[PDB]
Amino acid sequence: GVNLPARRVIIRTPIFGGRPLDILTYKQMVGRAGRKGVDTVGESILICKNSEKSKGIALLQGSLKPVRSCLQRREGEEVTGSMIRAILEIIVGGVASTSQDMHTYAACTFLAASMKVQLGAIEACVMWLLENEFIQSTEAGKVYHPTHLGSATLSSSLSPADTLDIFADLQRAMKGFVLENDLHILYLVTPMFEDWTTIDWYRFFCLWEKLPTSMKRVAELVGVEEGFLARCVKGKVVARTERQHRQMAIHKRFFTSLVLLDLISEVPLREINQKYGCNRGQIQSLQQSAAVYAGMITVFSNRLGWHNMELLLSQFQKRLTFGIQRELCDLVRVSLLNAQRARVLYASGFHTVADLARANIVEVEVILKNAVPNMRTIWVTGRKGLTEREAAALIVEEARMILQQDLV
Amino acid sequence: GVNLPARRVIIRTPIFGGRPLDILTYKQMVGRAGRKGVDTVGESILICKNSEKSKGIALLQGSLKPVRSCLQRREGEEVTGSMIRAILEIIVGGVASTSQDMHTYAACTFLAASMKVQLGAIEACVMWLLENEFIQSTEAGKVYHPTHLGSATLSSSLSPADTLDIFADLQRAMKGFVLENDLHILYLVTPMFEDWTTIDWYRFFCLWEKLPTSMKRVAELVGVEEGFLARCVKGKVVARTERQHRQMAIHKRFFTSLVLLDLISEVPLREINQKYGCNRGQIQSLQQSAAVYAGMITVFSNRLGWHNMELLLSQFQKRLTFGIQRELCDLVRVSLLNAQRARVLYASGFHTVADLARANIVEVEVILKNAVPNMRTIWVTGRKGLTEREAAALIVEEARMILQQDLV
Repeated sequence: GVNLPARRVIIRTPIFGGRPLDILTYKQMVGRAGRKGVDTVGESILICKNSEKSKGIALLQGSLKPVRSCLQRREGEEVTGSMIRAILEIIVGGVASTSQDMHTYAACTFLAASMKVQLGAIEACVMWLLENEFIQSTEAGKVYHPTHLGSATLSSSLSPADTLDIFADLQRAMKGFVLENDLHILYLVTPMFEDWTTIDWYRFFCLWEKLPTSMKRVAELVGVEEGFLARCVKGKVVARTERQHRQMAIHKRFFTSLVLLDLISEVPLREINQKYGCNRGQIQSLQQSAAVYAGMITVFSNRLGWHNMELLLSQFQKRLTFGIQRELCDLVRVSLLNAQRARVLYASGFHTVADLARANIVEVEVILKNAVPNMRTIWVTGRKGLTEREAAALIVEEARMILQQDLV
Repeated sequence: GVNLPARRVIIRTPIFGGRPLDILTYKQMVGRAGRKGVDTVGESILICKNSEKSKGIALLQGSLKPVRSCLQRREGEEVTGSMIRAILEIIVGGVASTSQDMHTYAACTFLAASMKVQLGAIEACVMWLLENEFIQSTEAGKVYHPTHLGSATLSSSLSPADTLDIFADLQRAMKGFVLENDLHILYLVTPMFEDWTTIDWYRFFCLWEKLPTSMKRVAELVGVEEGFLARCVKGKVVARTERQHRQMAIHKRFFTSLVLLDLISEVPLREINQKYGCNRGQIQSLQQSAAVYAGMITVFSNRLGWHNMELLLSQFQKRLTFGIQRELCDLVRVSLLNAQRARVLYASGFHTVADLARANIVEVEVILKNAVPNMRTIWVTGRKGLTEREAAALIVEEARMILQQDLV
């Protein structure tokens, strides 16, 4: 993640996560030994048990694997999502219009450069995009053009195998959308689960009893079922079939949307932790991936022309990223303001960036000095810590500059 | 309406609409005789049959009735909508806090000045509000405060008696809103019928067959009934009871929303006339009253805090006023552009007002000169007719001024 120099790098065991340590990770770990321009030498100690020792020596003497890219379809695969995405991007973008061009493109891949089957993989990917009509075939050979369902995947950056599920889910929402709360909007922008946390199903079912009626109404629409939650409480649930994989994913996705609903209502991370069991960094790493996904789904609906969906969803990318009520969404345009600092300026009465740009800097200082509880009390992710006087002056001047940029 | 002077005002019959002419109307008619500074005398001829001569004399010699206002509750009335609004509008505004103030306010009323029963009429209106939680009561006498439902009825200028149906309809929509098209929104912003036209029920039922499935899914939600339309086709239908009055109103309101949906999608008035039977001026007078009502429902939902409703509804006031697609809503900010002129500039490629301010005036001239089909070809409601060269120059300079005003 970050370059930190250290003199002594200790690795407590050659085994990580129940696996032997990856040589790439080990060389990244050990490569941080030695404080540049301060140490005479760097030191690393792999602490190793007598039973581990053969693995430990393998880490010291081993060297990185050659690169081999995902465009190789494995045994029993006729297509790969990276290749499908590749063929989509060139057809829908229009830079490869014909099968003669698609072979000419594929010869530029690192797969071709590594081989220097692929001519079959191209055709199999074309066939998948065609049968679902991400692309359409016209007679010249064949000339392939996108549909609206194709062009939307390229603009959204959504994976097209997921796009069939996203597309049908959004249509089924529009057939009957619960505007009564933001939970139905949230559910559609929740990511696929990807094990962002270990769900405590006995907590989740005991929340489901308390869950507001207008949120259980969403749950029945999206497909949650309280008998299956009780079956998760009763014991281990396993999915053998793609039907069962989809059935289970809905409940994990709904639990995620409840965490986000607390997150976009400024519920403190300590209270979310106590209520759902999540760690702070799990909630924040969920928050980033949901905010990214909320962007994709907006552009996807806009390209299709679901104008009433893009109105609702567009607010949520910013609103998820900071995790704020609807009113703070203006203030946060000042990058010095997080949800905490925006709420204290909003609480005082600086409801909008234009009013904040008018503000007397001494008043912003006194608001921050009082509301937050020298010594660089405030942290700004692009800076070292700031004093109240310095942060307030930079806030006002940044708000004015935003007006200057917005008017220009 | 607009003052037109004429030398002879001829009135073809003393009977209008099957009724004797109103003396206020007759004196408004005859008062237009005589072209100021041109005629020596004005003339009016009431043409009258031998059977009507007694009515003719009654109009000719009659004089206007004394004015008498609606705050007099009739026999069998506990309260009047005007008095309920009056008593609300002072309580929710805080200008009359207690019953001592409400009797003091009533003494300022033209009702009191005309009488110079009402002290009971105030209490009956207070009681109707209180029981519905438009307002709430506290121990001092009593001190009355508005609820959110009362403050919404004030701010939106809606009537209090209709608000209970608007409120419960909007709630029932939010329990399950069809975003699949703009019709479910249009059903909520369309006014009550008020005899804006006479429905051709055999025509309407033949449309109800063709009606798109996503527009019949709305219809089942709002409460339209395929059997009741057939019952209107079968023969005359009447309502003896309020439960029957609203049942008929739902179908009249749905028919109105279909006319608006065609208008909202720029279907020409001649094609709407052929399709629905409306006159041009019936659509345009519906259009203006639907654009007023769309504003009220936005403010009502905003005050209650139905933020997801106010997002959807707010666009429709401008769309209804002009009868435009979503993309023209920016261009239309130029008051010289109607839906027709906005469509020809949007077709040429001036999608947004900033590009219209950049446009070369000679290019806008050539676009108007070509796209519309000297002699003041173009009509501007605030002006006499304009030449292509003059209208185009005024459009570009108005677009620039709109930027100057928006930046300032």
